[PDB]
Amino acid sequence: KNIVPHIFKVRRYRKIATSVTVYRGHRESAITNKYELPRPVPLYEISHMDS
Amino acid sequence: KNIVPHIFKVRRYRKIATSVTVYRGHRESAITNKYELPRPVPLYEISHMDSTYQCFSSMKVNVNGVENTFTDRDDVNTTVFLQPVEGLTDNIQRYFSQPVIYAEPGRVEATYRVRTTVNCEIVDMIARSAEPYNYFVTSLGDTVEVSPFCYNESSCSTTPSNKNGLSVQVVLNHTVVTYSDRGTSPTPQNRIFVETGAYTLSWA
Repeated sequence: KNIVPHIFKVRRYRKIATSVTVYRGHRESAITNKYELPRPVPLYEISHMDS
Repeated sequence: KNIVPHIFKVRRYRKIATSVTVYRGHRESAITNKYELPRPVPLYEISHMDSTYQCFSSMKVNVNGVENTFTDRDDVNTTVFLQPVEGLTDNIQRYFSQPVIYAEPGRVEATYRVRTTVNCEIVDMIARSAEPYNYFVTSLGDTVEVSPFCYNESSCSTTPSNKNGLSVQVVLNHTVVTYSDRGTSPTPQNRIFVETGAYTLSWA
């Protein structure tokens, strides 16, 4: 009874949105990073981009 | 054929910078915590800090965008006494710089406060390696893909640090203070250091 797991390839698409908020006082660095919320790719629009 | 994994000890150094911004409305609490970026140590000054083991430089000035000092208004090369703290673990005598949360004034401000602090962290841990001894892991959970045996009648390490996203440094007669809590006078032995993306590992 073979036990080698089935293997294959896959392609994944992701959408990431992020912001930067660093100007505290006069000007600061890395004061507060945004939520960096990721989102799924658009249906058939990313496919058009994939096309 | 023996299967007991090779065991040894390791010492790690880290630099952490964090800020507290809580004065929302008039005065708020825990409005927004900073990124709390952990960073490696500058080796040379760190070695001097390691040699002192009771005086590590504060006010780290370092960032990918532009090196900026983050501290409680201190200087880059001035040192503070590391605090040997207790803990519930028989594998660590943790060593702290600035072991307290940032100032957090919480005064009457429109947006928030801007108080910030850094922290030099010196830790001792235990590392386990497999039979081939080409890579190993630490008790703290951090993983590294380098051979524990290197530059000791063996290849793959030298004094100049150069590797793919990694550093390979060997120091002869380094003579680590070997006791941060109570400075000692040990032998000047060799040692090897690696600077990671966020910290620095060290072992004999």
